[PDB]
Amino acid sequence: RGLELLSKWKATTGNFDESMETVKIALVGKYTNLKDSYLSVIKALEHSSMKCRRKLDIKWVEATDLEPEAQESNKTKFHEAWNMVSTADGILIPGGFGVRGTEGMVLAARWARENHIPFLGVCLGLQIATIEFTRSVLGRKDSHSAEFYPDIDEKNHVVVFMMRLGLRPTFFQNETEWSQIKKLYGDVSEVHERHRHRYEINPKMVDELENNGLIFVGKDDTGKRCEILELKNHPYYIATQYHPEYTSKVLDPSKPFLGLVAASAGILQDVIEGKYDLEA
Amino acid sequence: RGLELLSKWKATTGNFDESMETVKIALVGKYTNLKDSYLSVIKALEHSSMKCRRKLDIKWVEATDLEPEAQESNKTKFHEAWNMVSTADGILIPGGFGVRGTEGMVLAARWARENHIPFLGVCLGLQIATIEFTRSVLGRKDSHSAEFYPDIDEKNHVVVFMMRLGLRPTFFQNETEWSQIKKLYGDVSEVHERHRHRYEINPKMVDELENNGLIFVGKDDTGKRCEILELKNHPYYIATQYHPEYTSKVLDPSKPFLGLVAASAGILQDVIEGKYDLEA
Repeated sequence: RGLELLSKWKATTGNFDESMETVKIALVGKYTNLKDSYLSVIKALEHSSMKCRRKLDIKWVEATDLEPEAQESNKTKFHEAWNMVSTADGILIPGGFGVRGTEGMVLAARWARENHIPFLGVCLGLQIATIEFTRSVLGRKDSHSAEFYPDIDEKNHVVVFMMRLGLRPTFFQNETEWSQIKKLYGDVSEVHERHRHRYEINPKMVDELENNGLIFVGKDDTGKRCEILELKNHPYYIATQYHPEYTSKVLDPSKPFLGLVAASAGILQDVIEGKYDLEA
Repeated sequence: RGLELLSKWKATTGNFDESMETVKIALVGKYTNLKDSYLSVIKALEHSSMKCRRKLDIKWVEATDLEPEAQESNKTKFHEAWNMVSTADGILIPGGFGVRGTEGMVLAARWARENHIPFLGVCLGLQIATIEFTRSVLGRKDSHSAEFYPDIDEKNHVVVFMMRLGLRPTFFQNETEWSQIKKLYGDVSEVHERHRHRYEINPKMVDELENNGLIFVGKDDTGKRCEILELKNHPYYIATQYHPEYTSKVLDPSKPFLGLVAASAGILQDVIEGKYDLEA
């Protein structure tokens, strides 16, 4: 197992030197200038990009520069932000801190829902995948995070302090054999993942979202908590309430990020079928 | 008047050499590869750009490359099209021929409605400014041009063969003193313009559009026909049912195109106030 780990390291290293073609990903969030604040997300994209043999090019987008208000306030940076979103082969909403970036992150999720761009939402990214699908597929234009507390009736989320932390399981919903993400997990019955959330999607709404096609393909032990979503019949539109970048490893890339790179490369089928494992 | 015409020619010529800064405009339509097919539109943008002292940079966008379907069909050109739309200081829908480009031209009109980008719609561009404002501000997602005849109930337009052609008047609606476009026309009571249309916006709907803020600031002699719209409280969002590029002249630029360049330059107020007339 020592010699095999070296051989597999020489393989992932060779797959970086032997990398012929680029994948461009827009990472859209608060204060992306502070690049160490997203360090795990970058490394999770790197580990997966060496499995796909493709060169990674993260475009850093400040989420607030996408806003319709930014166009009069700071027009130049607003065009740079939108060129990055328009160029990218995939979109990534990375699980930001606090509310500020939300309005632009909605428009980045809309951009990948409508036009078939590959997408991953992490934590606040699932929250914003659900706020957007509510705000555009159900109408409901007033809907917002539970952070906007005094609106009450239109809160898209509910408090669940138990903060939920550490390695907890997540179980696939037993009918979802079509799912792109539960295929990447090798058809295993459950997964185990890290969490950092005080809010979850309001269970009252989840039947409406499931019936409209925002299928919650994974839930917790109780079945009350929204842990994964996949939009039915889109090339790759995933979100996770957990942070999968806290279990990405260089020889075993975290599956939600592997799917984002592989679909951005247009190769997702063949990665699932096994054309890119390190040893035969 | 001979010597004055030469002096005014030396002035507009000097304003091209003395041009310090660029204005970028996306012209979005069918078959923009066939650049002579939009010749008058280009010349109308050139005449106005010399009044603004600013260098013109038309981005040519094939409207069909903006479509959500183009993303799987021909992904590379779809990113080039969206980068142009995202970069531009103004959007222009030029009065295209036939239906093909419509679905992308809707998304270009939406892009300039929501984010405060300057816009001009000419003929089919007013039709698409009204289809978009219907399709996104009123909901009504099934609405379409009268060209999709067998849908009946959701047709956004009505036949009016009288084809309407040649120089006809248009009269401002007597309350619209706020209007950016009727300010560019010098507060004159009426205008005279060229037409080429078989369809007009269905009069049954126009009260709903006026009440929601898509104010039809100009109509015909009867008041039945939709000749101009301006969206209330946007920096510059105009459309014309007429083709104003068929009366643009090098010393007297056509007013709807002067407003598009001047607002793309962020100077619209000062052009209306008179900081750019050729002789004192």
